[PDB]
Amino acid sequence: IKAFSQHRRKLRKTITPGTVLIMLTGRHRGKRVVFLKQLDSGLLLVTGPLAIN
Amino acid sequence: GVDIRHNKDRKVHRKEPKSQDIYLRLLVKLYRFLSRRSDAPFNKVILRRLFMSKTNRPPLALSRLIRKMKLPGRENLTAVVVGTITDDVRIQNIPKLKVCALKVTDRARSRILKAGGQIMTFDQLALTSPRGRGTVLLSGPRKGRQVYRHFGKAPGTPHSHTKPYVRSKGRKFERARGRR
Amino acid sequence: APSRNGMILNPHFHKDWQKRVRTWFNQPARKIRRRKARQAKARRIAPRPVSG
Amino acid sequence: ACARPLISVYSEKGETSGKNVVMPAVFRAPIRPDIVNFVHTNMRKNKRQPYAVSELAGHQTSAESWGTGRAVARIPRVRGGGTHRSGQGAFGNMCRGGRMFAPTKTWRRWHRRVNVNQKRYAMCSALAASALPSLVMAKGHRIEEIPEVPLVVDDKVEGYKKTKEAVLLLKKLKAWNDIKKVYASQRMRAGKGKMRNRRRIQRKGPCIIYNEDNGVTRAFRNIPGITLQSVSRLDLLKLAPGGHIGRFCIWTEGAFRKLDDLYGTWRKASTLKVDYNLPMHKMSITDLNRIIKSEEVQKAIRPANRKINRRVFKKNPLKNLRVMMKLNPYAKTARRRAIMAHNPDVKA
Amino acid sequence: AIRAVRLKKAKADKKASKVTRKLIFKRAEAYHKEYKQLYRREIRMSRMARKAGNYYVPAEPKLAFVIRIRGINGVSPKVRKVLQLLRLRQIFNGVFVKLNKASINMLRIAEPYIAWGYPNLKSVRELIYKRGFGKIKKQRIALTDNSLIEKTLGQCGIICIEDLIHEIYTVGKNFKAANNFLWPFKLSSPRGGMNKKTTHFVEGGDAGNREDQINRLVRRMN
Amino acid sequence: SPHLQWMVIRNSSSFLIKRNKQTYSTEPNNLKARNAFRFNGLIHRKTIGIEPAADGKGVVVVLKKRSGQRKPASSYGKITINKNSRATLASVRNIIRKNKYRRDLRMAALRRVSAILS
Amino acid sequence: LRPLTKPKIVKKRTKKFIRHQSDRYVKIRANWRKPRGIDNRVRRRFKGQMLMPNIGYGSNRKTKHMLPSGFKKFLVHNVKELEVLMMSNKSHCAEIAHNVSSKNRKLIVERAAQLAIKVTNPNAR
Amino acid sequence: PTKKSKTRKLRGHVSHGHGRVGKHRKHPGGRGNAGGLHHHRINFDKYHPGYFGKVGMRHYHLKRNTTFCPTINLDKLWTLVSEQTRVNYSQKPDGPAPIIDVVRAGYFKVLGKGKLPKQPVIVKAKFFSRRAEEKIKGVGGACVLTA
RNA sequence: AGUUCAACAGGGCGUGAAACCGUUAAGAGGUAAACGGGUGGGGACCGCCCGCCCGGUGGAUUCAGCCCGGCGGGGC
RNA sequence: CCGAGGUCCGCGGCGACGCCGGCCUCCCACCCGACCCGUCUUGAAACACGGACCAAGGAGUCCAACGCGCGCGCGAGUCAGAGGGUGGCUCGCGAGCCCCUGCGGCGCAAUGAAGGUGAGGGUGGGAUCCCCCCGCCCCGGCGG
RNA sequence: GCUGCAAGCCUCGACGAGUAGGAGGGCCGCCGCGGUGGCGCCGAAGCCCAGGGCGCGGGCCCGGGUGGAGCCGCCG
Ligand SMILES: [Mg+2]
Ligand SMILES: [Mg+2]
Ligand SMILES: [Mg+2]
Ligand SMILES: [Mg+2]
Ligand SMILES: [Mg+2]
Ligand SMILES: [Mg+2]
Ligand SMILES: [Mg+2]
Ligand SMILES: [Mg+2]
Ligand SMILES: [Mg+2]
Ligand SMILES: [Mg+2]
Ligand SMILES: [Mg+2]
Ligand SMILES: [Mg+2]
Ligand SMILES: [Mg+2]
Ligand SMILES: [Mg+2]
Ligand SMILES: [Mg+2]
Ligand SMILES: [Mg+2]
Ligand SMILES: [Mg+2]
Ligand SMILES: [Mg+2]
Ligand SMILES: [Mg+2]
Ligand SMILES: [Mg+2]
Ligand SMILES: [Mg+2]
Ligand SMILES: [Mg+2]
Ligand SMILES: [Mg+2]
Ligand SMILES: [Mg+2]
Ligand SMILES: [Mg+2]
Ligand SMILES: [Mg+2]
Ligand SMILES: [Mg+2]
Ligand SMILES: [Mg+2]
Ligand SMILES: [Mg+2]
Ligand SMILES: [Mg+2]
Ligand SMILES: [Mg+2]
Repeated sequence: IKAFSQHRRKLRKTITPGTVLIMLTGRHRGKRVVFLKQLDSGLLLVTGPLAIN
Repeated sequence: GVDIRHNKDRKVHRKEPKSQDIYLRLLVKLYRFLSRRSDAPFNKVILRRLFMSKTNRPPLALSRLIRKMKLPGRENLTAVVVGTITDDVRIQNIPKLKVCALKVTDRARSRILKAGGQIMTFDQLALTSPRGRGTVLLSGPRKGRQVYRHFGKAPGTPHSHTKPYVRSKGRKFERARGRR
Repeated sequence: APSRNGMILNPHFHKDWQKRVRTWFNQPARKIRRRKARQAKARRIAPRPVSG
Repeated sequence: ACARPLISVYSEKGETSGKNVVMPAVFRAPIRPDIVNFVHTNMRKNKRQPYAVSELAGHQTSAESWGTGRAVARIPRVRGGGTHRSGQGAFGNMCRGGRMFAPTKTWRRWHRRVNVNQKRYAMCSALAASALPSLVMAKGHRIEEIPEVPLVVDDKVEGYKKTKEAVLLLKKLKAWNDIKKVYASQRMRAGKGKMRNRRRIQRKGPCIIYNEDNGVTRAFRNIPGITLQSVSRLDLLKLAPGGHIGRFCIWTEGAFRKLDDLYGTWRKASTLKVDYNLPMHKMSITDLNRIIKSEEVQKAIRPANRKINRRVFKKNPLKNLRVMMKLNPYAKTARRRAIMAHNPDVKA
Repeated sequence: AIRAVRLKKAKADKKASKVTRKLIFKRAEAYHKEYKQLYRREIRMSRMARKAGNYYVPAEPKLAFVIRIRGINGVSPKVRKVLQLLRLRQIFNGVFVKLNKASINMLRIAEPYIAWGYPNLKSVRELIYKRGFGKIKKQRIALTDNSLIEKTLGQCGIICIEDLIHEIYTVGKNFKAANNFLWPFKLSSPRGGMNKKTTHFVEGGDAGNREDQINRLVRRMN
Repeated sequence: SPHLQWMVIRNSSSFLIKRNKQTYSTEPNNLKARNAFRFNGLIHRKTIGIEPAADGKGVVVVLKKRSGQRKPASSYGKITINKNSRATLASVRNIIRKNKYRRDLRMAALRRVSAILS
Repeated sequence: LRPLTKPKIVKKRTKKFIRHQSDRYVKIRANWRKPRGIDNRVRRRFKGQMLMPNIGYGSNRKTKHMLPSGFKKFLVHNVKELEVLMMSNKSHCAEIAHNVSSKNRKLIVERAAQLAIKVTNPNAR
Repeated sequence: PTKKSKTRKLRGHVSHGHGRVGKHRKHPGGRGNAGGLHHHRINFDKYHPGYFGKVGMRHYHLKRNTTFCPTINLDKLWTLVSEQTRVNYSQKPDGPAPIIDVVRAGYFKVLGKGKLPKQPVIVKAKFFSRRAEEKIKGVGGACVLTA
């Protein structure tokens, strides 16, 4: 029953630094973004870049 | 579904005294504690008999109590009976008994005490002998009631010796056809 | 009528017994009545014993 | 039984009078609410009048059933005529204006006789309950300020002749709160009992047991809730109202003294009753805590087991590793040699 | 003092629990290699007979696993009494039966209602591990710890769950107490269905005796 | 004889309230107003009664005296504790714990003092 | 005024157990009556008929008689009956009876606010 | 009363505890002791053998005060006197013996069932059995007759 | 219009249920109507962070330990 | 931590009714299920009977005696039944209290048509209990 | 810490069809009585309700409307 900060973080093999992801939710739906890094909470650090999309 | 019969699931055993007697239910609360934690086989039999009805706790005559005391090895042991100790006018001597019963009749109380005896209640028995050590648990003649003379095969069967239900015992009362 | 072992009963209720049923509701009232009669008789025979 | 303290007598005020009375043994008789409720059920049944319907009710009709052949329902119908009554059901209990089912007859068993020894047994338990502060307060009587629960007053109370003398005594003994409780309860009865001379209902106040009537009954007569009783004739219906024990009883010194001879101690039988004595206790020590916590009983019982054994939820040993090595310690060694078997290590 | 004798005993029972922990370890380790020797021995006996041109008839199986396949309504009174003595009172429950002429003729007389066979070690092992429940005091208690087996079957030398597996797979002098200690295995419905329930296994159904094919039925019901 | 008296008023008493699948006892010396042998306030020789003062300030602690058993006018002693929360709880906790007076009602009395001070 | 604990009250059935054929007659009230007819569809529990209340529908003993607010209802008639809920006010809520007057209903709401006791019908007049 | 009555739990049940096939009707087998020889014969013969027929002589004007003979056994013989009386004469067995007049106590005949304590006693009764007398004679004492 | 606290007490008049009926409001209607289970829509009336301890902070403490004096109470 | 069954020491948009919530119940709609109850009957949805609708009424009672079970009192006794006594100018209270040299009933003796006569432990199983012996002890007990 | 209404509370395991019929429980319901605890012209009983709820259920509580003088809980 460890806290969320102590849970182990999963990450699919298809998500490596530099892959092009497709956001399915939010306001940037379908926008193809660039995956940079996975943060400590498992959430992915995603950039557009801004000057593209 | 499970191939079982639920006919004998309810074990018909009295688990509490049918009576609303305040003093009897305190003895039940006193001996339910001893039956749980004392781990003595005597306190378990007393707990059953504290539940039982009047017919299952028949009177114990003074003479019958004395005979079971005069048996070998019962010198200083106390006579325990969950019920009443009735006096027996047929017996003459009382050998200084030490009884413990729910009730003792006035003459059985006077004759036991006059002989130098000691009458105890089941709260004193639990106080002086919680394990039930040094006791002789006695019961009355349960089959001594009149209803058991009518219990049997049937009055109109061979080798019956069963008492029929007749209004009066006389000459013209069920003695003509089948009794000779 | 007979079900199992039991007495052969003989209730004598084959007449019109409901027409002749005496209830003892005045039993304590006749005790007060008979008591007043002894007291009333006692004053009438004041010196003499009341029992007769 | 042997717990017979020295009860003090109180004067016309709420203070002691210097006199002391030994507690009668009747107040140490076995308290049997089941016996009191049994005798009260049948004793209160003996003062009731018989009620019954008329034997002719519903049978004043010369009704004959029309039989079959008509759409009518084969019930005895009233003879013909030019009235509404003609052609109506007359006898059955389902018919309007007919005879009720099993009409209430006046010769039912209205009165129940109780064994004289059981009447006295219930009275011994009712008096013993009036000497306990718990049973009198739980009864409903406001005695939180009276000087003593068995309340014995001087014999001059029997000589009272005016109500103001009686009301002032009840104020000195602080028993007046039990009478203000009666005033606060005087209300109207719920139901059709008001149509039957039972309109106003109230509560029960302190009962006053006397010995010699020198005017005490007329002095306390006009006070609501007050019940006056001679010590020789104590009614259980008034000393155990509603079948409940714990009636607030204000005793007189003359009545408190004579109470010892009316029922007698266990040592000497009663002198005012032919061949009677108090019931015997089937339990001398009624304090279970004194028995259980005694030295001899504590030496006989095991230590109390206070380890609640929950249900051990079963996990699959074939899927879960730690519950398998808990059952089969060798499984870890067998698993290690089986995991190493999938490693291509070259032997000699 | 009392605290000293209780702490000394607490450390003594803690030390006696480790030697019993090692006892059931080497015992389960010796049981495992016995299963290997018994498996390799039947191969050696079969090989030496074929090399001489003869045949090696293995010992007839001494253990059986009986599964009640038919329901409870409409049972013949003779078959109904036999299923009660096999502790098979509902559908899809399993028991181990020590095979002898007294047992085989009971399995033949209740044949249309059961589907039994010869369980292997994996069947006996997985049934007592996944479906294993003990009868402690007429109660169905899950075999979650070896203390529950040692408390009841400790007199028979069965103190661990591998002792219960070894005493049943290789039936021993204490098979009756060990098998009766195990509550009837409440098996699930056969995943994948059955061929047909009202027919014998030889004629295309499932009832009767399937020699070693009962293991296929166990993997699908357990 | 409390165990004897409990069997008499466990189901029949003027202070007992039975409704809504619940039961409550309204005797003045009941801490939790609970119908139980442990909490009944007129049955034992040692009862702890805790009520608010005549004014809305303080807590009057009622203790059943040893000699006032059959004398209701001189059966209880009134102890008015009009202090802060910690001081009032400390006074009642020492009356129960350090006098060994009805120790089974220690926390039940502390929760009642803490209740009538709000 | 929150309760001590507010668990998830799971109810096995929220519909009433309406009496069989109570829709076809006004004389047949919706109050449940066990059908005892020899050919009754509901008694024989045929498929698609009215359900019969059995003990299987019993609610969890931890949440029985528990109001949606988590409290347990207790009827009161005066401020004396209100002070019995002083202790255990995190599990039982008071409910002023219907037959009380508006004058006495104001005193109970005032006293319950002091004792931190919840009233289900505070403003009822 | 009617609160604990069985009819209170039969409300709603049609046949009221008397069956649908065989209803509860008005005397389906006769009234009273009907058919005691024809269709209730098995019940009468099984539970009341001897119910039918005559046995013995008839006594027209039988007066129970003529055959009044209350009996008492020897085990309850000393109950007619006080316990102190039986003990006082036990220490004086050399001739002073108590007299137990059984007639004035309400009995006529003395039967010798129980054992008698080893004390001489003079028993006055209207009748004595053979064994009652010899037990009184054997224990010491006489059996005085009275009318 | 008027009397009455009230005509939701107007004369077979206290309360005024059900069946039945008029009207209004709302919706629906080719498988007689109703009914069980599941859900959907609509409608009518409703409904809706604190406690303990501790750390500092800045204002008030008929201010605390302890002592003294008086009183009360407690025990296998 | 693959260990005596769950926690987050993770979080988002809306929160004063406009755009939030109301299981069930009201209306409506759809899918699945679904023949009218009662009754007798082997078998009822029956082309078997009763029932147009609604309200109110409407059917296991009381008495006697018996049986068994249970509660209670006392106990080889038990019940006081008719009656009597009396808190005395009698409410509640036609209750309750009290004593009847306890009449009598039913028990304490049966058996015979009657005249009549009239009742002295053993073995086996057995709750419980008693004693002895050997270990252990937390001195109270536990084990054999 | 909580309970200990011991007729209470807690733990574990298995089980659950039913006419005729039997038994048990009922803080189901109705009328009156002895007790006890109340309620009411600031509005009881009864009646009505597309309001809020409780109980497996029998039924119950609350709110609103109407009504106008009595009524209810608990132990028997
Ligand atoms: Mg018959
Ligand atoms: Mg016609
Ligand atoms: Mg009429
Ligand atoms: Mg009414
Ligand atoms: Mg079949
Ligand atoms: Mg077939
Ligand atoms: Mg519901
Ligand atoms: Mg309807
Ligand atoms: Mg049928
Ligand atoms: Mg039925
Ligand atoms: Mg019929
Ligand atoms: Mg019947
Ligand atoms: Mg027939
Ligand atoms: Mg008949
Ligand atoms: Mg009006
Ligand atoms: Mg009007
Ligand atoms: Mg009108
Ligand atoms: Mg309309
Ligand atoms: Mg329209
Ligand atoms: Mg609703
Ligand atoms: Mg029919
Ligand atoms: Mg036919
Ligand atoms: Mg047809
Ligand atoms: Mg017709
Ligand atoms: Mg009706
Ligand atoms: Mg019979
Ligand atoms: Mg007699
Ligand atoms: Mg006679
Ligand atoms: Mg069933
Ligand atoms: Mg009536
Ligand atoms: Mg409606």
